[PDB]
Amino acid sequence: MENFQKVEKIGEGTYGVVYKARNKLTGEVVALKKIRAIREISLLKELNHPNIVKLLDVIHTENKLYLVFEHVHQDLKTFMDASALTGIPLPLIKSYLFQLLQGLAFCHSHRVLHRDLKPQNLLINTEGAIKLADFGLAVTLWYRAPEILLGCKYYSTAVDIWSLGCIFAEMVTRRALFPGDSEIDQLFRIFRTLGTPDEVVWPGVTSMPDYKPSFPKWARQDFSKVVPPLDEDGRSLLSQMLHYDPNKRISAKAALAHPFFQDVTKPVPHLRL
Ligand SMILES: O=C(Nc1cc([C@@H]2CCCN2)[nH]n1)Nc1cccc2c1[C@@H]1CCCN1C2=O
Repeated sequence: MENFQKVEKIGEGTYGVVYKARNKLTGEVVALKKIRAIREISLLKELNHPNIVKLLDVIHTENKLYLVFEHVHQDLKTFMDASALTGIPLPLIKSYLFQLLQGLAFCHSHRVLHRDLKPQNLLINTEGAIKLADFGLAVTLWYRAPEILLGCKYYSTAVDIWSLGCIFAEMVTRRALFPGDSEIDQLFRIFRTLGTPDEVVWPGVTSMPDYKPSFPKWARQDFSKVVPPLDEDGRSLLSQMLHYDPNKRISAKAALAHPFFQDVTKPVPHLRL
């Protein structure tokens, strides 16, 4: 719209492109997302929390839709790329995970799923906060829960916990946990690490629409091999976020009281700009 001046492309989102823009009327720098609903989006406008990027305005004009969000200094993927030589320090990984769980517990209690969590849409500021973006709107497959890969259409909030498990693991080891390049390769990288699932660990799995009896049968690896050198409290919380069965996967509210968070603090990151 004519009230905005775009400075540059910030990035592509699930349902559209995002630009950094300045709003002439306010002089504020903003993140402007041009889409490709009205009601489902206006609801999101009222979803405010410290760990959720704020939806400022919705502009439905000339049969077009633009969502105006607060602009956040940097994204987590850029931050992880910049720290891959020394790795993000643990006190910071723990702070970020804890704040992420708070925003997810808040969205989840309002029945709002994220569905596409990834480092690119996790936003961090100079003060140590982190925020969920590209939310409640509803291609990298790396953070996709197995139930989506197996063609389940009525998935739950547990899909977000799984994606968050994957990110947590990546922040610790500085390597993507399951970097698949197609849906079947994605499923197989998961099975190769966590074991091919069966009716014992995941009741109803052989009944998923895309489940095939011909899937190879792989043994599960130990998590101590998967996430060195995460401590035992961290590994145990992680194994609970990565349970195959969505009904057994830990919820965000429950994970907030896990012993891994006993010593959380909110350190300030060292970020370049
Ligand atoms: O506020 C920001 N800040 C930034 C900054 C950056 C960049 C990307 C390269 C360097 N840092 N991405 N996002 N981003 C932002 C704000 C509101 C909504 C969204 C986003 C991101 C961009 C990708 C999809 N996202 C959204 O749906």
